[PDB]
Amino acid sequence: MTNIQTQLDNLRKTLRQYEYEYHVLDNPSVPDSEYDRLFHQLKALELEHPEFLTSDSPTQRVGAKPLSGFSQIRHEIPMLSLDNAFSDAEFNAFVKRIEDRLILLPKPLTFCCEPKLDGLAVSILYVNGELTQAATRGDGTTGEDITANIRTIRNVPLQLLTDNPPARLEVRGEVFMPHAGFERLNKYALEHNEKTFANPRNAAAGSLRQLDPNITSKRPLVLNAYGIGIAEGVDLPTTHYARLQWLKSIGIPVNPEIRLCNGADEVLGFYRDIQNKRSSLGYDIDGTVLKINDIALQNELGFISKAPRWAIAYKFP
Amino acid sequence: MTNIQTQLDNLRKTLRQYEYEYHVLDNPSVPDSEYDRLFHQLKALELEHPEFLTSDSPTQRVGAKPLSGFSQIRHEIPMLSLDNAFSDAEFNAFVKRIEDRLILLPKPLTFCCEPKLDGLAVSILYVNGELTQAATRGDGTTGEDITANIRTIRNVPLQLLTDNPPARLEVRGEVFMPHAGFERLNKYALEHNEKTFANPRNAAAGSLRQLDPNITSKRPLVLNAYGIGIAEGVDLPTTHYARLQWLKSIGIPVNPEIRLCNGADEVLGFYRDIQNKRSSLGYDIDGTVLKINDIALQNELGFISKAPRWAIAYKFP
Ligand SMILES: Cc1ccc(Cn2cc(C(N)=O)ccc2=O)c(C)c1
Ligand SMILES: Cc1ccc(Cn2cc(C(N)=O)ccc2=O)c(C)c1
Ligand SMILES: Cc1ccc2cc(C(N)=O)cc(O)c2n1
Ligand SMILES: Cc1ccc2cc(C(N)=O)cc(O)c2n1
Repeated sequence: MTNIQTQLDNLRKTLRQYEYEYHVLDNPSVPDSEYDRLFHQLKALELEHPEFLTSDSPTQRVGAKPLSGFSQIRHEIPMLSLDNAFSDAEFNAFVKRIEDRLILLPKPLTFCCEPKLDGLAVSILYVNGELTQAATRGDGTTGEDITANIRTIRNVPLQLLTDNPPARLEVRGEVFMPHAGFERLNKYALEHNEKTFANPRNAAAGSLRQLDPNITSKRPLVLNAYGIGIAEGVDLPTTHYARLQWLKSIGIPVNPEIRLCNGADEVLGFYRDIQNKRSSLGYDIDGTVLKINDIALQNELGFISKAPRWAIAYKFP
Repeated sequence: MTNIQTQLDNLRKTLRQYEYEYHVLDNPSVPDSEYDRLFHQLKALELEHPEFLTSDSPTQRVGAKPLSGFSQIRHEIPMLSLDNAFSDAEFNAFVKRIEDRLILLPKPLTFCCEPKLDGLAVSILYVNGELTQAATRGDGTTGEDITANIRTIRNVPLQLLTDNPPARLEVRGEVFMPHAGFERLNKYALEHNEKTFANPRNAAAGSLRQLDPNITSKRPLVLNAYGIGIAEGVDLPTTHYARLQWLKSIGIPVNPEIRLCNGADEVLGFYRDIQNKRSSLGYDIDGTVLKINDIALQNELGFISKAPRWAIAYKFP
């Protein structure tokens, strides 16, 4: 035991807890000036005692050397994409088909509803609570290694807030750029004879394709997790909403507008509410993502790949 | 000009025309004994004058040397798979969703209906009317090279019956084994202390995985084309049924039970008719494949990959 090691462990625990409050809860217990006091005190002490430096310390988000290119990662579980609807009647048909296809339809058919973020889908692996790798969705089978870029994201924890993390946990989420950060970036880009971005999605896509993490760190990117891939050494909740509350509870950022609706009429009320809130959110959205809440009914319904919307195989009983 | 070359060109034209009559029309103009008289007369003359041997001659279906393994082929256009339904109401919802999603719905919504063959999906490329390559569907992006095995199939033409073939034409179809051939194969397999097959689909899958084409040729496999991939140097028909009639007209085998139905009620009549014919067809079927006939409405509806049946993105207008 040494005073320095004890000092470094205390600083790291305190900074991680403040980052959770500020980023995931949006309720910081201390001023930003206090968070920075502790942060650069930790950065100073680590440099004075390099033997006690850890790769997952709050001060190690930026890889000091750029990459040459991105490697290819084949996902163990395929990253899915969503099918779409453009009207209340088309949504009501998607529901009616599910009611007919399900063996047993529950009294209230519960849906977990959320705004559809206009971002980029990513997969982030935590091995024993430590961020080891991150990849883009790509084609759903193969993506690109973006580990160094994802580590730079301020609301992405380098380690999970839990004393008993899963052996392996893969978080799937959207990386986007809020309106305020996009406006700063363009003001800076135009007043430095640099490339301006048409919209925040192009700004987010361009930031994640940077080979130098030092640039990526100066791009105000944000993550909101929507789902889990690999999950080993854990009993995941049996409803989709409970899984998102569980990710939130172990340090993962999730969207605050997520609600549970019973049946198509309540789901349509959510779509209308989110449509009227569009101008006030502070980030871009394309619509609403509506899922069946019960995980057993999801497993029963399954997935499609790669099938036309103009053909169906009516199978014999 | 030589008499032998003229003799070989006449034999090849006559045999190809008889194969079309026997396999695609099911109306041979001559007895099987007559077809064989000309076939082994051609085989004899080619061996006596090896300089006039062609790789696409009716006598060159079997590669005399086995393969070591199968190479991988990435399809230029992705090979799709079908979504499914299990009831009249689930089928009626799939239709109702299309009616809501289409910008303009025509007076009769016409469907091209056919029995769902219990076979294996293959892609076959014809370059200037000559069979050059063939592959399995695989995952829809990558498949395996099965050229040597597909050439052995009696109803698969080695050259298209047309004086003006497309520059490149890719035929997509099902390879299956009819009941009569499956019964012979098992009688032979059991009376030779060899492996018997549980059903004709496993018999068909096992035949196409043979590295030696000499074995594959003794397996009574059959093709029925369901669609086109690549098509260069041709104006394809604007309805799906007309494309299948066009493939039939240039020497490609297609299923004889294909019909056009207007609306869901006529389509349900087709499903019931095919369900009652199941015991009489002479090959195995899983249900019926129902497609939108108009190719412009297909292009408008598009395809999905890889999306869950339990989620939908309701997009904003
Ligand atoms: C100088 C400085 C420090 C920190 C922040 C924002 N912030 C605040 C906290 C906090 N209050 O617990 C935690 C993490 C974090 O990133 C800004 C904008 C500027
Ligand atoms: C000996 C022999 C020859 C041919 C056939 C079958 N068949 C017949 C014709 C034909 N009639 O025009 C064309 C091709 C073909 O494969 C069998 C079963 C037996
Ligand atoms: C399964 C899946 C895939 C992509 C998604 C993307 C979003 C999104 N763009 O917000 C939300 C979801 O719930 C998603 N869910
Ligand atoms: C697009 C596509 C893909 C696979 C198919 C398979 C079959 C079949 N198994 O008969 C029929 C079709 O019309 C198909 N159509």
